[PDB]
Amino acid sequence: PVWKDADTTLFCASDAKAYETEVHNVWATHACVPTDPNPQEIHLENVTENFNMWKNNMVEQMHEDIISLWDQSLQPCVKLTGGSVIKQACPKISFDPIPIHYCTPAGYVILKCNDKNFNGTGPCKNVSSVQCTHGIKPVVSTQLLLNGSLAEEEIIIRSENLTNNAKTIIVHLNKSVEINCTRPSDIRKAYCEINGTKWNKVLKQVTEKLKEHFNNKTIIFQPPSGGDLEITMHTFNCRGEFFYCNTTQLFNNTCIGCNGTITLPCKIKQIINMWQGTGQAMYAPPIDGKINCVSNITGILLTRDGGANNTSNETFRPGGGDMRDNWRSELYKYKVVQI
Ligand SMILES: CCCNC(=O)N1CCC[C@H](C(=O)Nc2ccc(Cl)c(F)c2)C1
Ligand SMILES: *[C@@H]1O[C@H](CO)[C@@H](O)[C@H](O)[C@H]1NC(C)=O
Ligand SMILES: *[C@@H]1O[C@H](CO)[C@@H](O)[C@H](O)[C@H]1NC(C)=O
Ligand SMILES: *[C@@H]1O[C@H](CO)[C@@H](O)[C@H](O)[C@H]1NC(C)=O
Ligand SMILES: *[C@@H]1O[C@H](CO)[C@@H](O)[C@H](O)[C@H]1NC(C)=O
Ligand SMILES: *[C@@H]1O[C@H](CO)[C@@H](O)[C@H](O)[C@H]1NC(C)=O
Ligand SMILES: *[C@@H]1O[C@H](CO)[C@@H](O)[C@H](O)[C@H]1NC(C)=O
Ligand SMILES: *[C@@H]1O[C@H](CO)[C@@H](O)[C@H](O)[C@H]1NC(C)=O
Ligand SMILES: *[C@@H]1O[C@H](CO)[C@@H](O)[C@H](O)[C@H]1NC(C)=O
Ligand SMILES: *[C@@H]1O[C@H](CO)[C@@H](O)[C@H](O)[C@H]1NC(C)=O
Ligand SMILES: *[C@@H]1O[C@H](CO)[C@@H](O)[C@H](O)[C@H]1NC(C)=O
Repeated sequence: PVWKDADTTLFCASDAKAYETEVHNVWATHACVPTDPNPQEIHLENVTENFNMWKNNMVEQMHEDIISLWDQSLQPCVKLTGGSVIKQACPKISFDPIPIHYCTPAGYVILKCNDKNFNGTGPCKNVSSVQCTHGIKPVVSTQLLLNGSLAEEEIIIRSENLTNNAKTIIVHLNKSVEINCTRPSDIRKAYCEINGTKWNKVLKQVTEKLKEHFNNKTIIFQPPSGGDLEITMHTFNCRGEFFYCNTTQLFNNTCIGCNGTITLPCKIKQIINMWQGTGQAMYAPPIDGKINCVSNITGILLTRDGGANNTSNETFRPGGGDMRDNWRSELYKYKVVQI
């Protein structure tokens, strides 16, 4: 009387502090339950279970959770939706994401793949059962995945279908690389500092892996080929402020004096295209003084050029935009089943 694949409405849990005014804490205080006081992950002896991170309903559930979070929390000076414009108060908020656990209701469990080099689709030989996922931070980003978990063995390439150039590629790193972004005390001009030595080593490793998957062809990195600034720039939110950073220096191939510190030029933007697809939002100027965030680059989103089937190269560019891949990068090893 065991299990079968099934979709069901999950709930969430967290260590949200009831006394906090930080928006993730407020949201999870009234929309999640407390973290499981006694989590028990149970190994399944001699069991093989197949997974598919690209067809996982948990992704869509988390995505709508994060949309609701942002709709309740952020307050634009003016919002631009369709034919109208709605205008309100826009005070500065406290923004800092917290881990969110996802849990099944009665008669359901989460299966978890524990095979170290599991690429996201296919069988898994080391499977356990949990009641909740681990705490996942809902980090909204582009090009680079930040503050995520790490691949435990080798760098892993995740894709629905590597031969289709339209699908997104998720590179899951086995080594954090720090990105340290500050706006010092133009108020909107800022920058991000990255270790050149470490980054170029990791990028070399990503090229060796991509070569493994693409019949030993020459791997070339290129910047995005136009589009809105949210895709052409590494875009993220640091303590309420929307950073747009130029990553051209990260995706040149020459260091694939390139063992110093790379300094990426950034700008804090007040007017953004919402990742919700819902249009345009206008915020207030940034807080006075030093605005600083130190983050772990743990993943990379990549889109591969088409039309090079008859060439000796494959060229890749930082991608993103549809946030669901961000959640996929952390939900890949989980799946709901009905008991
Ligand atoms: C393949 C997916 C294509 N994507 C899109 O067409 N769009 C619409 C316009 C830009 C949108 C966006 O990423 N906005 C954004 C906002 C704040 C932060 Cl912090 C951030 F990281 C991102 C996403
Ligand atoms: C299976 O996963 C467990 C838990 O993550 C870990 O000890 C190891 O990777 C595997 N153990 C065995 C006995 O296969
Ligand atoms: C960054 O990565 C290190 C290990 O690579 C980890 O100990 C640290 O907690 C990470 N930072 C964040 C904010 O997750
Ligand atoms: C990370 O993965 C690469 C293979 O993708 C491997 O060569 C390297 O040794 C790994 N590093 C660590 C610290 O495990
Ligand atoms: C993951 O494994 C399956 C076969 O076991 C395959 O369909 C898929 O291409 C693999 N992923 C990668 C990145 O090779
Ligand atoms: C992958 O994509 C290519 C071209 O986009 C398509 O011809 C092929 O059938 C796809 N493979 C799978 C397994 O869906
Ligand atoms: C980040 O950079 C700023 C200035 O560039 C520096 O003051 C700060 O100590 C750095 N943080 C870390 C963790 O290295
Ligand atoms: C870069 O990382 C190396 C470790 O490989 C470290 O020794 C070095 O100090 C770092 N450089 C900078 C500028 O952070
Ligand atoms: C890639 O090259 C290595 C040696 O560099 C070779 O052993 C392997 O067969 C090649 N693989 C492909 C898919 O071309
Ligand atoms: C990023 O910087 C390069 C020069 O380093 C510049 O040519 C390019 O136009 C910049 N990207 C954008 C979107 O402005
Ligand atoms: C990543 O985590 C660190 C430590 O919790 C935090 O200071 C930083 O702002 C986070 N980065 C993002 C992009 O949220």
